Amino acid sequence: ALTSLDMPLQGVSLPPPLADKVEPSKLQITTLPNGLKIASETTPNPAASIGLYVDCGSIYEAPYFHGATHLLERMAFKSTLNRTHFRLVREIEAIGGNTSASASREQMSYTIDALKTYVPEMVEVLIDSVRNPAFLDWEVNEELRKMKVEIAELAKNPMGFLLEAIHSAGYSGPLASPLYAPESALDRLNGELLEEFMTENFTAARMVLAASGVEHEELLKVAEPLTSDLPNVPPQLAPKSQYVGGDFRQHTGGEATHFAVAFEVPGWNNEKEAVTATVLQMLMSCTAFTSIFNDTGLFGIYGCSSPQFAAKAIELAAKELKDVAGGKVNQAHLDRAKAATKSAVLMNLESRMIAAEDIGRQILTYGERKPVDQFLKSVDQLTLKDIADFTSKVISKPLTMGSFGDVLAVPSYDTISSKF
Amino acid sequence: AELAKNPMGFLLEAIHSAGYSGPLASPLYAPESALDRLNGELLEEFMTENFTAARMVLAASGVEHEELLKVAEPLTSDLPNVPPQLAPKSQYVGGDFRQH
Amino acid sequence: SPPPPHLMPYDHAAEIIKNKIKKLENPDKRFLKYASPHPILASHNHILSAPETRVTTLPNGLRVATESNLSAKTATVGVWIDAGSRFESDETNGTAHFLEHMIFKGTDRRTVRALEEEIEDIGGHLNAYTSREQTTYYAKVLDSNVNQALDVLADILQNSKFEEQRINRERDVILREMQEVEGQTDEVVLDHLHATAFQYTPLGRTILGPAQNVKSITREDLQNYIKTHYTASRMVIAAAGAVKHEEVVEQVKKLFTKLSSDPTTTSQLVANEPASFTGSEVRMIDDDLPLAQFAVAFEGASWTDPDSVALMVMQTMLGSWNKNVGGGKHVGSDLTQRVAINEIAESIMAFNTNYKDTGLFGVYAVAKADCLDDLSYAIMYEVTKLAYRVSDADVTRARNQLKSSLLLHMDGTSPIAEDIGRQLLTYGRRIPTAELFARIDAVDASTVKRVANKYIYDKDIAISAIGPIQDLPDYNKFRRRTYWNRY
Amino acid sequence: VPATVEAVKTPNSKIVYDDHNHERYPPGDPSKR
Amino acid sequence: RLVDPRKNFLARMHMKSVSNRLRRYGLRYDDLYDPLYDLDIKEALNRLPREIVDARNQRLMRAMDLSMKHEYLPDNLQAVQTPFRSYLQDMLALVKRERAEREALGALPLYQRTIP
Amino acid sequence: RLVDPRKNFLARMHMKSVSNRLRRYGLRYDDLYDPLYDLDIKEALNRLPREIVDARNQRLMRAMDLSMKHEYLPDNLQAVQTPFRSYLQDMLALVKRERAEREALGALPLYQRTIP
Amino acid sequence: TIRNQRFSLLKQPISSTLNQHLVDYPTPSNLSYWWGFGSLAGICLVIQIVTGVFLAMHYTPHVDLAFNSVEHIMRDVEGGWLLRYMHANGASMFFIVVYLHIFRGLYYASYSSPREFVWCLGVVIFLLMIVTAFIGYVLPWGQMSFWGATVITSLASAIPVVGDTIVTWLWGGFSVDNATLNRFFSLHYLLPFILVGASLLHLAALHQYGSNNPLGVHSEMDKIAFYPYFYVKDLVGWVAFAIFFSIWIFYAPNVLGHPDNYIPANPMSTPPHIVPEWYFLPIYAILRSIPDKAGGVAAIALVFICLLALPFFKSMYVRSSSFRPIYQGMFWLLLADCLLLGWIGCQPVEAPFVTIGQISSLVFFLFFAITPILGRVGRGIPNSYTD
Ligand SMILES: COC1=C(OC)C(=O)C(C/C=C(\C)CC/C=C(/C)CC/C=C(\C)CC/C=C(\C)CC/C=C(\C)CC/C=C(\C)CCC=C(C)C)=C(C)C1=O
Ligand code: HEM
Ligand code: HEM
Ligand SMILES: COC1=C(OC)C(=O)C(C/C=C(\C)CC/C=C(/C)CC/C=C(\C)CC/C=C(\C)CCC=C(C)C)=C(C)C1=O
Ligand SMILES: [Zn+2]
Repeated sequence: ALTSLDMPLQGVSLPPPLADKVEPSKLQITTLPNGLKIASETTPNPAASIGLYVDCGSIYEAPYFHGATHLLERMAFKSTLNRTHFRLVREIEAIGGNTSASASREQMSYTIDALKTYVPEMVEVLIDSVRNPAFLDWEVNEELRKMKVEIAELAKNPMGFLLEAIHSAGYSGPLASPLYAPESALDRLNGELLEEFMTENFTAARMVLAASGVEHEELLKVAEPLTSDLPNVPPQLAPKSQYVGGDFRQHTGGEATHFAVAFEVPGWNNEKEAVTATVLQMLMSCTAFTSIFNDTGLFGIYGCSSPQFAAKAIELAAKELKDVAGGKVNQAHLDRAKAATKSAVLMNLESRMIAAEDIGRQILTYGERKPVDQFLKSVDQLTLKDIADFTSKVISKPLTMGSFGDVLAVPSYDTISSKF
Repeated sequence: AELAKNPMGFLLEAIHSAGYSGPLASPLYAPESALDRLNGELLEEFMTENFTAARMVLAASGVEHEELLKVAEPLTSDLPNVPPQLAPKSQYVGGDFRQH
Repeated sequence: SPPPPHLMPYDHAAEIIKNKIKKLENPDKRFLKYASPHPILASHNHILSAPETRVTTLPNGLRVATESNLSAKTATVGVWIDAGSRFESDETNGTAHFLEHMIFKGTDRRTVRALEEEIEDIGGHLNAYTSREQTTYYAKVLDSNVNQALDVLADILQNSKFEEQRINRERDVILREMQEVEGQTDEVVLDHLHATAFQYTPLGRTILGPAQNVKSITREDLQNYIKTHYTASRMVIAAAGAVKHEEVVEQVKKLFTKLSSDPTTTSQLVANEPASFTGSEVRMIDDDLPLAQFAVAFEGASWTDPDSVALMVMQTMLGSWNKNVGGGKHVGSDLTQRVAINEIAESIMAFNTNYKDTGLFGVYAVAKADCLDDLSYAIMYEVTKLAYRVSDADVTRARNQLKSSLLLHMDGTSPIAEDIGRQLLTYGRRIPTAELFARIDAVDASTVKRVANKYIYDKDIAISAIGPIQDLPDYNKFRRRTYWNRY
Repeated sequence: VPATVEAVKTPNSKIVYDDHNHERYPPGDPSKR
Repeated sequence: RLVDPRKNFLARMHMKSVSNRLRRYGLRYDDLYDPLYDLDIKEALNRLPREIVDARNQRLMRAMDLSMKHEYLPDNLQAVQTPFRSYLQDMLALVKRERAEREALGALPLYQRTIP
Repeated sequence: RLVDPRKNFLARMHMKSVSNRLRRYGLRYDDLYDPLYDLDIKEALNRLPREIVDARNQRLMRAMDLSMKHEYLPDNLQAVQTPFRSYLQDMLALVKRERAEREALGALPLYQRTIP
Repeated sequence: TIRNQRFSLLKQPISSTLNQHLVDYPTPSNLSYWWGFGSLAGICLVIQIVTGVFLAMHYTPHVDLAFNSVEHIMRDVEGGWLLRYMHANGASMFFIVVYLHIFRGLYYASYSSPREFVWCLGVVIFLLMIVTAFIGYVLPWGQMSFWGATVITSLASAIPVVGDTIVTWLWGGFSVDNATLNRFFSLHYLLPFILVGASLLHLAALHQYGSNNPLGVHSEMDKIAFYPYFYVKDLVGWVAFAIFFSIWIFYAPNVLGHPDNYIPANPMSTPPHIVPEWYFLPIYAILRSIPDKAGGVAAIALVFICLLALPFFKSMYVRSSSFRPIYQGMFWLLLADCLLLGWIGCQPVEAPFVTIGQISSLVFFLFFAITPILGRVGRGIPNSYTD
């Protein structure tokens, strides 16, 4: 009203405070007869987050579907068979919501974030968008027109360019199918090519409806009539990839050689030995990266040097992996990486958006949310013996190398693979 | 830019680069970023260093030697003597070239 | 006989598109029963319950404020100080930014290494941020390590060594960054905007400061700055997460025993050095830049001015957008719609900055050179429209969006701690969500028009532009577009 | 360092305008609109 | 309905007269809709597939050549003409429905006619 | 020649008067040569290094700003001016020689002025 | 940008050509008040059209009624004296602002490349202005109207073969009479609309390159929009001209003319002092100095040949007189000579005025003879004056 902001406004009804100690709520999960998993968890935070996670990605493209998953991300929350794109945007804006979509190599996600009082609106708009996309041609061609520009604006970021680069160079099969498709599969992508990809891949047994901040009762009341009629289809085996090692080279000039050396680490399906990869990542634009999947992962280290100093940086990095594999790590350094690892997983976990992602992430990967507690145990149980042998076993396997920029002074794959 | 419309020539260079490490791996068609430096001052400094009388032959098929020398001699004797240098060594290795 | 409808390729293709149009004329009403595109002003305070923000004032004037969440595993603890570059002088400009650097560079009890090995052993994080009017040092740590983090914060704010060899090294780092990392062109536009809008005031000075000051900063200067400004009545200790108020208060009264006791408020320094807005512009023309970037600002409202809430609602009405946003052609913001439909900007953003006695309300835009003329028209047209025609739907939707954004951004111990610290410095209290929601709901269409007529109509503006900006209209064109002569 | 480069890199709140034709009013004075 | 030929015999003759006139030039009734007449039309035309528009553009060029030459389609070509085979009306209705939805919600128009 | 300053004192007065008028604006004499005056100056100006042309444009903007303001340069700035340091005459004479060679050998001009 | 929606109304096709050519046209920021007489000339043209149209609603083009109808305007028409004085003195105002317009161009070499067509269109406009003003001065049918027309329509007789034939076809008979006055009135109504069209071509031809500036340099780096900077600069001149015009209209309405035109035309008697309007005096003094009828007409033509040939003389590359001190003084001597020629024109033919007119006509033509050689000498200035 009229008073200054330092003075309380008279006549405001104040809700009673929440207790300083609030017992966390259990994750209720319900599986439908068609195999669709609905999982929710109640929180005292007024903000709600509802996501839909699909077991689908770039590994289901090859061949004659290259680029479908990146287009599908960009065609999210567009026109559906029941409401135009204009009305959809106006419905989300009217409740102060926000929508996001993400396409990885193995997972697709669709999330809406709004106040808890708008759960029926969020669920209805979310399910309609993923279940009944119209894929109108003028909307596809606009997203296709936008997709051209982002791919062009990708070699401005050598971190991302190289991380995509070493995935296709190191794996053979589906995991080598690029997430960013080249500008030749884009002149073939159409609305009807997207509808065939989605009708065959977006099945109820490959979906998870995960919500953070809702009651499981009414969330079932709204979601069941919109999802119960999905056909029950048998689960198909995931398309298998094989790590083989490889080399990426590309001379684009410049005076900043970018580099990535990478190795193979076990995937999420291997309990432990995937924790060690994150602790190893913390033990180490130059950094150490990690890209893990269900059954195989990739651990590597970046680097940025000069045109003529692009011979010793690689051996420099190749010396640090040898040192860790040789046992040249002190307990003070190991304990710092352990504490850094345990704190990071606990610090990202207070974000309501991430905790909802983690619910959908895990119920797709495993089928249940595994408590962070056993993860923390597997962290503090690590010894210098485990770190040294994990690296020794990791770096004795075939090597993956990536290089962008001036590559004239970078040596061969054999002249670098022999270092390990 | 039109190099990519002749796959034989594109692949021939792309394996010269990938099959050698030293001087022979230097592209015969420089990348665009390597062109935004080249200028007349660079061209003169390169040409003055490498174009030497001990490195040039004037071959003339279809002329008498007397009249070729009569014209050519007063135009090339001016060139000074330069103790000959050795062509740099090049190393063949393996390699792969891939542009998806 | 004529060919059947599916024989010629163009006849068959027309049949395919016609059939697909037919399937859009019959929506399934299962999916059309809850969501509506008409914005409704809702009132749900039952979901607004939050843990109590307990505040305690110590006899020395220090304030400790906590919002406890004992189920959480992490906590954020830190110090917010009512101090910044505004309260410096023309000879001490840059001492606050220098002090931020040196704050983690040695103590009697701990050296530079010993401090950072200890932060790493617990897996914590130390962050220091300084602005024109606020300075903050806070720690992100686990529940079991709050007392250690408070011990560290008190140690670095009361016993710092400021060794002159460290100063000279840090002097070289600061001199480097002042002249080698200036490509952050967005913050450069706002830095020039503050300098021209608040010219000849303490608020127009940059946080980083001149090189002449930086290369003359000594041990004493950092010590005098702490003595005069880091006083107990000007600092707040805020903690959020797994923290107990009584435990934290007792740690504070044990550890913060060496603060300055100067009883000078920030209201007195501001009144002694008021900040005032001058209509002006600075144009940094460089055709070698690919993109133009400009910001256009009006003098806005201070923190405690009740019209500040209306300026937040008006800022949401203008909204923000960039090329990657998908539905920009359909949002409620008419400015975003004009930009998105006609492709006249790479990005556009409305900002509302507040200070103790003034503020800035305006729009920052990135565009190509050939889009500047049309873009400048749309920006000025949509801003000026707020004084003439405000629909009830557009103000109801901006109120709903603002209420949602202010509460969806409070996810994590960190955003809650900085909220507690910032609000205690600006309002003298943490405003309950129920009250802020009530002040937002008060901003109706008549309120927006009244506030817009006070701040926008026929008012002077400040312009800060960089890049290929020859096509940008001059000051008189922007000045004229603040009123409509057809009314 | 060139004059334009330094001016772009260092915002200056003590701006001095040309005063041969027009003298400014003191800063912090309400507008003559 | 008075406009329906199955019921009104005058509407039957109206359809027959119009159909005979279109057939003479090879034109469809939708070919008489011009993008310049209305912005809703040119928005609908842009949304149609390339093959539809190419055939429409070719039928328009063929008719203009006939009109210039003061001649009609040969009778063996007139027999295979489809004057009322539609390709534009369904799209035009959708485009107009979306414009009415924008207006009802106070949104800005997606496209505007220039002031001549 | 009578236009030689070292030989004729009247030409010395002329050069002194020209230099003084140019110095008040910070202009060089070569800055008075306009590309729009003839296509030779434009060709000569296109052949000069960018930094030289950039400096000439800046002096022109500075001179225009002074002339609009009814001002002159400060005496300190006037003291460092070099009004007769040339950057264009040698290039222009080279352009004219190539143009005259093309004409003598029967070739077409490389450029021409648009008929106003 | 994609112009899906409507932006500023000025950019819409209904007003894009006015926006681009009048409102947003880039103009050198250093234009002086000397660059505001082009618009004044356009305003003077408009005033002459508007007052002339309403004066023609009361004027009779007959030798038996012309003089009395002008007296009926001054006396009986409500507001008639002002229409007549705004038109009679507006013609003098038209020539003052155009003469200053012309001399602005000579001082700054505005005729030089790339604006030779602009100067050539201006010279044609000047010829139309003289014809329009002269035949209008005959409409009142006073003593100077009749005897002024008798001379100029006789300028054709200098042609040997068909000279007499052109004079009588011009007259419509064997003497200046009603057929001459009736045809002068029709041409006096039509020529100002041609004058409007020529000024539109003149303005269009200039906008192909933009205006020259006092410094005579390339001005693309410091251009601004015509509205509102040179709109308010021109408006100051418009208000000052309105004050200047009002002083002539309301306080000295007849000092710019001669009393002899208030006597009805008498073909028998002849005024002892027959002179044109003051703005034709410099041409009239050039004609009088040559003691040969054919030579005098040749010299008048040579004036317009010299003006038309000025832009095409090979010249030096510097434009402004601010950097050409010899051409500067050469210009100030021409202006004193042009003022001298006008004064000599009003003087009768007798010593010493005959010799002074002959030297003054020589000095006028010497300007256009010495201008080209100065460029040929001046092209070597940069080589000679080195650093
Ligand atoms: C003492 O004595 C003197 C005076 O007395 C007091 C003076 O006052 C003056 C001053 C006078 C002047 C400077 C004016 C003289 C200059 C000119 C150009 C005269 C102005 C010109 C005329 C009067 C001639 C008018 C022209 C015509 C009638 C041309 C007619 C032709 C027309 C309209 C069209 C031609 C037709 C066709 C081609 C047929 C097809 C046409 C179609 C439209 C289809 C002098 C010198 C003088 O010594
Ligand atoms: C009715 C008569 C005339 C009208 C309405 C007119 C109008 C104009 C206008 C509006 C301009 C542009 C603005 C300005 O520079 O003032 C202009 C420029 C010019 N005019 Fe005129 N003019 C007339 C007569 C003449 C004459 C008689 C001449 C020459 C014999 C002439 C030569 C020029 C030149 C050279 C320019 C360009 C000046 C420059 O760029 O500096 N004009 N005229
Ligand atoms: C189409 C527009 C014009 C019309 C209809 C027109 C008409 C007339 C008429 C009817 C008269 C006689 C009334 C009088 O004695 O004042 C006249 C006189 C005159 N007009 Fe015009 N005129 C026009 C434009 C011009 C222009 C452009 C000029 C200047 C070049 C001009 C110069 C004169 C002069 C000098 C007189 C004689 C004034 C006098 O001595 O009384 N007129 N005009
Ligand atoms: C940057 O460039 C420009 C200038 O140079 C620096 C100018 O000086 C001016 C101002 C001067 C002008 C427009 C001179 C007037 C124009 C002409 C052609 C001279 C004579 C014009 C007459 C008599 C107008 C009669 C025409 C009419 C009435 C046409 C019908 C239209 C209507 C009734 C609305 C303008 C606008 C300009 O942009
Ligand atoms: Zn810093």
